Amino acid sequence: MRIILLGAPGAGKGTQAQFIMEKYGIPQISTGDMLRAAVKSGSELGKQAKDIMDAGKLVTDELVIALVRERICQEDSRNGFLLDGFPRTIPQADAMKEAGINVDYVLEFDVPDELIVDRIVGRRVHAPSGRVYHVKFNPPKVEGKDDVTGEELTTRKDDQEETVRKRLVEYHQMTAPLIGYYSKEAEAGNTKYAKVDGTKPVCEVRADLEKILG
Ligand SMILES: Nc1ncnc2c1ncn2[C@@H]1O[C@H](COP(=O)(O)OP(=O)(O)OP(=O)(O)OP(=O)(O)OP(=O)(O)OC[C@H]2O[C@@H](n3cnc4c(N)ncnc43)[C@H](O)[C@@H]2O)[C@@H](O)[C@H]1O
Repeated sequence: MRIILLGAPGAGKGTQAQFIMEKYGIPQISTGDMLRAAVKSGSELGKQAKDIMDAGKLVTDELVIALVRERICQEDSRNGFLLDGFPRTIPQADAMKEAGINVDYVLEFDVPDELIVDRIVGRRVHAPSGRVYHVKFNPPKVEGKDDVTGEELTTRKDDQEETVRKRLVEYHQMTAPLIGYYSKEAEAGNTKYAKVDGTKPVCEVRADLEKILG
């Protein structure tokens, strides 16, 4: 019902987020989507993240805490949710604690650092639809084209390999301690942890998730 997806950038969280959404009918709350949408439409609550997402840095904890707080207040609460990209720092995890939001599962998408850069530099997306591709690991039917609309695919500005390394460094510094954060909470019986082998093909990763959830 209420689960958190953890993992290094490019571990595959967003890909498996689409599957968990359809299989179990819980909404996907992705801070990356909401910010990129707020920037695209110039929405006051998020448009400020433009220059710093393109730089590969993290958004101020307060700005995403409020956007998540506003997004969770929209949905019907027992529909559940599927957090993808949040929490990303210890203060963001403490915000959910203070706000009385307990989770049922934490799913860790473990992937070696040696795959991270290649997964992200090879990523292409269809921005209007959110569809995600990889040149090698999950390619479109036609090169550079979107499978549904035929429009020329795009590469996100922060998917430049240099910005990726800035992101991978910042992930190890600010976001990786959430693995020990929520593993301690699982050991306290406040949630249920689960590590997932993110190196498998997407077919098997989606199978491993099915066995963990239901
Ligand atoms: N909470 C927050 N607090 C502060 N700032 C925030 C924030 N949230 C967002 N931001 C801001 O904006 C940016 C972060 O961007 P964000 O939108 O949060 O991350 P992505 O950029 O969405 O990165 P994940 O880190 O989400 O990658 P992914 O795990 O979803 O895997 P994916 O399926 O795409 O896969 C990677 C590529 O994977 C390929 N692939 C997928 N699965 C496999 C597989 N199984 N085998 C081989 N290749 C695979 C995928 O198809 C694709 O090609 C933040 O860094 C900051 O700038």
